[PDB]
Amino acid sequence: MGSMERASLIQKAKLAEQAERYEDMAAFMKGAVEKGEELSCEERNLLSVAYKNVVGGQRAAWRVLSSIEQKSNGPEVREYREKVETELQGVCDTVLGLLDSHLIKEAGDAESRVFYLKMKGDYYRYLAEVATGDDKKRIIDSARSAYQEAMDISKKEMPPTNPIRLGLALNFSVFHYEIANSPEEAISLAKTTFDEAMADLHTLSEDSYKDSTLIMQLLRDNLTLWT
Amino acid sequence: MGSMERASLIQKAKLAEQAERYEDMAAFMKGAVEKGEELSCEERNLLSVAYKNVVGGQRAAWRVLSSIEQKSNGPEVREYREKVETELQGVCDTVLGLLDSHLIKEAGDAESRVFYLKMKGDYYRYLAEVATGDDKKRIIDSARSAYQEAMDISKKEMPPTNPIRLGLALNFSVFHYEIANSPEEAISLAKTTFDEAMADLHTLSEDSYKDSTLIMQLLRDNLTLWT
Amino acid sequence: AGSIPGRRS
Amino acid sequence: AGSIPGRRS
Ligand SMILES: *Cc1ccc(S(=O)(=O)N2CCc3ccccc32)cc1
Ligand SMILES: *Cc1ccc(S(=O)(=O)N2CCc3ccccc32)cc1
Ligand SMILES: [Cl-]
Ligand SMILES: [Cl-]
Ligand SMILES: [Cl-]
Ligand SMILES: [Cl-]
Ligand SMILES: [Mg+2]
Ligand SMILES: [Mg+2]
Repeated sequence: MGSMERASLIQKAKLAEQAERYEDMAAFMKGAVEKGEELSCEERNLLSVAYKNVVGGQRAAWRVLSSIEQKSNGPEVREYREKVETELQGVCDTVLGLLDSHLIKEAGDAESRVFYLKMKGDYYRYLAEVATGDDKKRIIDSARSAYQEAMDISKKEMPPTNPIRLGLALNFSVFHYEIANSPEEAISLAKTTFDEAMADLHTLSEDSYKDSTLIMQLLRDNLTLWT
Repeated sequence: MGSMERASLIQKAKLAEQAERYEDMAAFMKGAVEKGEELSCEERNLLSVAYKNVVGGQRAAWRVLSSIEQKSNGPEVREYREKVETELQGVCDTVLGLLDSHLIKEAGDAESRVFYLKMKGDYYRYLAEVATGDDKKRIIDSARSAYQEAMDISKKEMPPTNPIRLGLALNFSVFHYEIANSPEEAISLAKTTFDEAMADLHTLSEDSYKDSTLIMQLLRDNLTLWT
Repeated sequence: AGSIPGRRS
Repeated sequence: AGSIPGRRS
């Protein structure tokens, strides 16, 4: 994408989303990041939407194949699960590489830095979902460390209803439950997040209230599933 | 896919369908066709499902982009519509190339030959949906010719309830309505197909009845939309 | 309108 | 269970 203007890549990412062409969307956003400039709030959301949808489809396919493989236990199911797994790892490595070169280091405002560290935690979490080898513990710890740094900044710099702070807590709680084998930590985090957001809703406008309550409902949905 | 066994490609195509990885499915089936052997009924359905789903997604994206472009009338929307269009044309050309080298020429049984000629008509129809240049009339006529040869064989060799004969008539009727600007021909074909199938249902087992009536309902749904 | 689907569903 | 979606929908 080196020969395409930044603004054209952003415009085409928006078109790709409307056309449900998420692989294209992600490629356009990778090209935009590689222009080297910081991303605005809207552009950060395009980057996240694109890769979350690409890896989300890979994760769903990996889970279908992993289920078939486990029931089976010729080489074909394992080979094909491995192929999908390698592709998934490649996309996660690409996102992590964009964050490391150089989105995080240039992000000084709390909103941008938390957003990118939340992404970093998420893509290490997706790597941890498929990990089995000598580095699996280190992948889990890399997710934990990114989420923890994001949490520390969010608690110092953002109100408890801020949607990025809430989504971060939601995802870190999923990490605790599904990756770290820490269901109590997951439940505690989701509960305290929900309750502290509830107590700050009175400060919000109607549109901000809608955003915060939407994520609070996701927290509540998980708590209902986990308890 | 040249180094993978035929049977492994077929197995992986089935897995790819279960995982909703239709691009992979199509690649595995292209590799299976390129082994050079004829395809069984089940394998023909894997080939068709794979490419129908890939091109179906490209068509839906092209229609979203074409709508945006028409409302707009910078270069980006047209450029991106053109990119999706070229990809779509490439997939259609690939399918047509498999049919021409050498699926159709080796297909002697009416069921296989009709199936492949129906596919040929469909992929020329998809090319016609995006065509505008000096060859557009020739693309439309190529679709027509393939469908017509399939129809002539189906009427001589298959009962009026045969699901391939019915699906062929359904698709050729869509061709008449949406491509050839022949809505009366489309309605006539759908009506006569439906009525002749109805009169042959008494010969069928429960499972064959289910197949034939499912396609008859598609014919009826189009007739309701068109009248 | 609608053409044939790939699978009976 | 569920993580954050990309869009509010
Ligand atoms: C990680 C994260 C959290 C919130 C947002 S957002 O406020 O831009 N937004 C998009 C996704 C979402 C769901 C519910 C409420 C608000 C939002 C972006 C990223
Ligand atoms: C073109 C075509 C028509 C029918 C068939 S099928 O009989 O194998 N089958 C798969 C799709 C479908 C829909 C409704 C009834 C039967 C079938 C394949 C291809
Ligand atoms: Cl494979
Ligand atoms: Cl900065
Ligand atoms: Cl483009
Ligand atoms: Cl033959
Ligand atoms: Mg420039
Ligand atoms: Mg062999």
